[PDB]
Amino acid sequence: SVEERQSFHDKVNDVFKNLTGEAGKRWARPDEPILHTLNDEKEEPHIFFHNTNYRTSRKYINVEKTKILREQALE
Amino acid sequence: VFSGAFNTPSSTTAREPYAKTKSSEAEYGVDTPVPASALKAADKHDALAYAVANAPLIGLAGLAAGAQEAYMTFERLPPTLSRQHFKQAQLLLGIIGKKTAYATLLGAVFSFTDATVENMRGKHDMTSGMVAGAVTGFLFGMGRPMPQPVAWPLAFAGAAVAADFIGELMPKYMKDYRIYGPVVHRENWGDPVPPRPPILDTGAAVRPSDPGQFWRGY
Amino acid sequence: GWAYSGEWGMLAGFCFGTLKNVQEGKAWFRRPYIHGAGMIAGYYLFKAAADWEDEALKRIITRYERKGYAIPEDRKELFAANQYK
Amino acid sequence: AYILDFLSYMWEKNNDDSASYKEWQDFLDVAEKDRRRDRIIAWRERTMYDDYAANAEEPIIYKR
Amino acid sequence: AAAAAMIELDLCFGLLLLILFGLLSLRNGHVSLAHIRFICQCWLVMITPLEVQDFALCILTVVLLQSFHSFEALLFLLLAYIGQLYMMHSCNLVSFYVCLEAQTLCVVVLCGLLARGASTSFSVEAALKFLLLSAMVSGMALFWFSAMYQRTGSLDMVGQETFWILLVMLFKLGVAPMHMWSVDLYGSIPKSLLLYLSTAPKLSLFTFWASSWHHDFSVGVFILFSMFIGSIGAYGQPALRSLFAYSTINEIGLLLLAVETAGFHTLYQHLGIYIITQLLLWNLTDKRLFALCAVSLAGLPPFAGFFGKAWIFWHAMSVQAFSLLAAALFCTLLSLVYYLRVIRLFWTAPVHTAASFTGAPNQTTLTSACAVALAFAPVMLVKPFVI
Amino acid sequence: MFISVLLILFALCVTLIPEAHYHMVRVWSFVATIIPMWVVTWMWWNFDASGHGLQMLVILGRSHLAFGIDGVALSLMLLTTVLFPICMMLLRTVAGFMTFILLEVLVLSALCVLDLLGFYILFEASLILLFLLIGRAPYGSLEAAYKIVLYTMAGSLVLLPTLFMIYSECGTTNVLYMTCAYNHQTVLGWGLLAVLAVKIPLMPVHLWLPEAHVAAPTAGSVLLAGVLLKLGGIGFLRFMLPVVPEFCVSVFPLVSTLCLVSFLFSTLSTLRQIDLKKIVAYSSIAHMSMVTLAIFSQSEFSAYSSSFLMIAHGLISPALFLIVGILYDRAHTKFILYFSGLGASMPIGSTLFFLFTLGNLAFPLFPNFIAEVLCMVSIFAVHELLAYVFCVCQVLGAAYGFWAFNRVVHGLPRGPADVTRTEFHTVLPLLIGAVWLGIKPMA
Amino acid sequence: KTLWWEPYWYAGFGGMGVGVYLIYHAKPLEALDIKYWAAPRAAKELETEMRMLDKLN
Ligand SMILES: CCCCCCCCCCCCCCCCCC(=O)O[C@@H](COC(=O)CCCCCCCCCCCCCCC)COP(=O)(O)OCC[N+](C)(C)C
Repeated sequence: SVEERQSFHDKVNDVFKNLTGEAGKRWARPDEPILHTLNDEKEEPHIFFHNTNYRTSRKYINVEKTKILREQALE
Repeated sequence: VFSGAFNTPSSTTAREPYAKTKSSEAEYGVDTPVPASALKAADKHDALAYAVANAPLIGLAGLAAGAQEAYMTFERLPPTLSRQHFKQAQLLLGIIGKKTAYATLLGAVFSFTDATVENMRGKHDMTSGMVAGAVTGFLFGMGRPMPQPVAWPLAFAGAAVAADFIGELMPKYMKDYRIYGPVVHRENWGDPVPPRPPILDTGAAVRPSDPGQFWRGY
Repeated sequence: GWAYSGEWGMLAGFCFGTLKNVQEGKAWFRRPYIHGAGMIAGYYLFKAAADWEDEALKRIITRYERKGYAIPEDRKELFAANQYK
Repeated sequence: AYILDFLSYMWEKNNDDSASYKEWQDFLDVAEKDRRRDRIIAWRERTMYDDYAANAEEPIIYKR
Repeated sequence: AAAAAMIELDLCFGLLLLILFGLLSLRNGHVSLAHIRFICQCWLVMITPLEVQDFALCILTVVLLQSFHSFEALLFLLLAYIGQLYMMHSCNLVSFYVCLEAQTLCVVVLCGLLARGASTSFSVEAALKFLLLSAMVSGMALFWFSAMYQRTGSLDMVGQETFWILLVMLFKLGVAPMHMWSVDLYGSIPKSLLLYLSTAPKLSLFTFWASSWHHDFSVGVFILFSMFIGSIGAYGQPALRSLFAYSTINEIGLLLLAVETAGFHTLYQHLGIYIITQLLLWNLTDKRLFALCAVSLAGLPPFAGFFGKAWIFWHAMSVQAFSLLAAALFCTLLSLVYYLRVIRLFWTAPVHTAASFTGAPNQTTLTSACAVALAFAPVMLVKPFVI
Repeated sequence: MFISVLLILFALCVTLIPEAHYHMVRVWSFVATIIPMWVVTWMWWNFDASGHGLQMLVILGRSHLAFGIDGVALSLMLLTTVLFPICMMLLRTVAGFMTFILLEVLVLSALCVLDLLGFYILFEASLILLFLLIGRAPYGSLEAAYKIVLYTMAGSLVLLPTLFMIYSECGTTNVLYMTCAYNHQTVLGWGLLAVLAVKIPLMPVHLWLPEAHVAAPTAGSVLLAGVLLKLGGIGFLRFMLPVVPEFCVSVFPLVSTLCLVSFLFSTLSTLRQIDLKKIVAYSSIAHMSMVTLAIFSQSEFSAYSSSFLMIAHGLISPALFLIVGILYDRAHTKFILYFSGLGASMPIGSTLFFLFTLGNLAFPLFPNFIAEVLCMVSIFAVHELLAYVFCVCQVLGAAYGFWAFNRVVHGLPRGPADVTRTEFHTVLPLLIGAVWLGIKPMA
Repeated sequence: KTLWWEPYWYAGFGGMGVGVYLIYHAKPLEALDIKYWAAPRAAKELETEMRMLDKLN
């Protein structure tokens, strides 16, 4: 319903407001994505930017995996 | 947000269609009624009655242009010609009547060709307007040197295409457009619900295409 | 209203004095008392405009709530505020 | 080559990742407040001032 | 009890004292009347109520009086201001008719009085044509008011007869195709009355429209006529007075687009920016600032004319008035060409500004330099300000 | 932000210097563009490449005008801050200095804005400056100035109601919330295509460029070619692709055929040109068509390759304009029939002309080679034939490039003497940038 | 005689060139390029994926 979507949006806004992280961790290189059952993840902007950062991380890691394996295969 | 690897909004889509957004506590439109002449003029099932309903308006444009040209010709008349009142009346009425009849002819040809192609193809789309424009512009462009028998069908077809895109297709595409209340398909963002659509005292050329766009009146 | 409206008004007064000199064929620094009076008037004019910003927001929220549009308390602070943004 | 190592240390000392996150959150909050205010304002009715039915709730005193 | 009407008694007493003071000053052979002008400005402030539009008109007329020098011209402008102020408070067609007719008579007499040199007969000719064209529009207003009064039995402004009253109002704004009286006036009448005619009556009539007018019709064909005719006419006319007359017709077409789609906030913002530009335009002595008027009347982005056009475009797109908006955008693209002609004429040219010899050295540099700071108003215009 | 206010106020103090101090006026206006180059280099130092996509954010309340840095904006800002002091070395009057200073303020603020209405306000506020720069009275052309201003105004006027349509639809023009709301993408997509297909020269709305880029002075040509065309590309990458992606998929056959015919027909037209500046001016249309198709492919690393081609073009084509400007300044013509044997009379200038000719034809050890290879990787991944069209037509670019070089450089030696120290140092930063970005661009 | 632009040209473009050199050669590697952030994280994932692929065979 609309009320449940609104309460979920309020919870997400409260969580991302009071968020912090230290000790060698970059925010916007998150360890895990945020799992959701939302129709169109862009309904919640904080979740959309978080999963965008996670997806960027995975694309660059897969490029690096390709380079390591190419060096091994050349050897 | 912005990376050189990809564009995340190009692959982040809804998996299901959405429900209709509630925009106000009252969901009935308020508007002034359309006159019956324009209601009858919209009907295309009788091609002849469509042309009869629409052509006098297009003849009004030729009447206005002919009255302009007739006054501008009358002002330049020397006194030896202007005092002959029967000859003056037949000259000026000839100019006005030729312009009015030519405009009415072009309008009737356009409306009849439009409704004929409409009824022949069994569906309403932009092809009937393009064909009617090509026919009317070829009627206007006949007998003239040659950029013109191609240029005038193109101009009348372009007028038909602009008419469809601006007056019909874009209002149909934006029927669910809301400027007030909750953002459509983003009701979780929490924008408040007003008791009614906004009351606007607009002119008769600006009327709500959907009952929820605004309430028109005073 | 806007926090930096008085400084904007002072820059407006300086440009006013410079233009009044340039129109009459004088160099930009001539008659600095004209610059000072222009700066004072620009400061108070743009502070009055910034006050009208808050006044207009207050009028909009008051009229909208009297008509029946109930605004939640998380959004009423966007309007009923002398915000010095 | 020690200058390069010390400049690397200077970069790491000056960068503050939590301050970057707070900058991002404040940007989003300011933009969201602007959007919310503008969306509420856009319920903008318009009739003449003498329309006593569209302006039935205003406290208006007339001298006539 | 008449205690609620002291401002009216004050108006009448002030006029009675001002005529006698002007008579006593002229019996001394005073060739200047700055004291009379200051008393006129004080009287203007003392009779104006505490509304935004009333004080906008009051401050505008106080600024305008610095370009007028004779006693009779000051009296005619005060009695035109009475009509301009009280038309904003008119709730009938009786007071509407009287205020409009007082304004027309004052304008006609001022056009006759202030002309000088070889342009005297041209100004008198254009004033006569304006009076004759105004008489028949006044007759149309009276005739259809009599029709409405007979049909309804009251003074309510409802029904089919309001269409002709609307046409009367469109005549008073110089809306094409009833525009040629203003085109005739721009070519001959001096610059101070042209400055007066482009600012104050438009404000007065649009405030009456905002305050007490409803009609069940449209003004869209007059929007199309005004925008296309004004743009093409200003593109085609080499005289600068005709250029500015046709560009004024284009601007009143944009203001009518703002009226037609409701949303009077964009109307008021664009009208205020236009009035400040007019105050700059007709008091220019340095011709380099003529280019600032050009870039701010073409709607170029950082200056205030862009903002005044762009809220009109925004509200038109909000209520989906697509065809009138497309015509407005085409005419905006056309208007840039002749505003660039203005910039070519007066910016890419050597600078010459003659000094004063008989005193009064460049006497309106204060107002023109103050109005050029419409490059600093855009910071306040972007906010929700005019609503 | 405080730094930007200080840089603007320092730059605007050129007007207050009395004109009789010539040396001071020259030094002040040159330093006023040197300082932003240092500041943008420092911004590159401050950037965290493993951090967020948007860094160094600032938003100015409820006035729109919000700013942020990503990679494309940062590379383009670095290129603009390189190009503006070279323009300062090619001007001689305070009017020119002030026009280019105002242009630098507007370009730098437009490159990193995050608001669509802010982008509209900041970009086409430069229109009247471009009109006065191109239609200057004794040696410009008013026809060219009218063409560029009217085409840009036409596109911007198509965009403006659609901008306001999405603003009424969601409540903001901020790109971070415009990308997360539901909007009518066909209308706004057509408005954005209308502006950015005029800014990038895409046929049929491309006829302003051959007139304007030739009628401009050498500094104006350097700015217009190297900078102002790329505002359409950054418009695509920053505003249109994130906010209307459904439109960006559905318009792909139309944008694709526009890019293909622009590339082919503009390359065919370049062969029949007889003016050296018109030869250099046409060649930019085909490169921008390759940029636009690589942006619209969205396939492998499309933003990266397209930005790299924008940088490679912005380095190579201003240098060709500089060499043509030297020839025009010291021979008073731009006509090919008046030039022959320039190798014997200007050996250094002809060597620079040959190197930048090879760079413009995307030969290796120039950044254009890497750029065109990666752009064709991005195009190939959608379909092989869309890459084949650009691959097989490489003889047509080399034909005009080598024909122009061989006609003006070899033969009977006639023409001006070799370059001065000042002309060599106008050319030199572009050459160093090309050698670096074509040999070791990344680490 | 030194031309008027020469000290300022050499200071500006030389300080840009030295600054670009120091960006490439003195920034931390993770701060210079994200491929240095992901190169060690890809290697451990590849270590725990090679033996998965060994067991699948
Ligand atoms: C879309 C990505 C941006 C790439 C654009 C192409 C740049 C052209 C040249 C390629 C150089 C590659 C440099 C790689 C290392 C430098 C730092 C870096 O990582 O790049 C920055 C930006 O790089 C730049 O700004 C490069 C500047 C290039 C401009 C050079 C031209 C100007 C010089 C002119 C000549 C000067 C000579 C003067 C000497 C006399 C960020 O890009 P990404 O790594 O994709 O960002 C990561 C994304 N995320 C945060 C979301 C995880």
